[PDB]
Amino acid sequence: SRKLEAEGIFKSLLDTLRQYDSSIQNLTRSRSQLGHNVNDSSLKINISENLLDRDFHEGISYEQLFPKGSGINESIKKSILKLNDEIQERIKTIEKDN
Amino acid sequence: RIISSEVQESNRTETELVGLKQNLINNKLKLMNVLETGIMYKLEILQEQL
Repeated sequence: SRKLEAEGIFKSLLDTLRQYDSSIQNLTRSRSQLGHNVNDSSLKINISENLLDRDFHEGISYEQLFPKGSGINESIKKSILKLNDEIQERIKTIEKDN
Repeated sequence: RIISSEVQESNRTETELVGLKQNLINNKLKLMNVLETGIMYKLEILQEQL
């Protein structure tokens, strides 16, 4: 039961990661249209598509992909929030220019 | 959700503000057209006639 569940959840996770990468690409393109070339690889999250291909005798854990001090909420979410704050500061600057 | 509603939404507002900036720049260029090649040119010809 958990193997079928894990296969389904892994497929859903891969789809969600692709959606996140597409959204990051769109945000980077929009920022570059305004002159701010955002590093696409910096915001993108890298997950091995062959992670589930391992034999189940070997463990898979959150710390393997997101060790302590580098999780999505720990660093990536904070980095994206800082990017949003910088975008708001640039919004204020462009409003001042307007 | 944060991107689409807060980050990318802020970027969309920033793009709209940049478009407004470009529109204001175009309006300014039109004012220099009406001013330099216009109201200063009209001033020059009027002063020449006077």
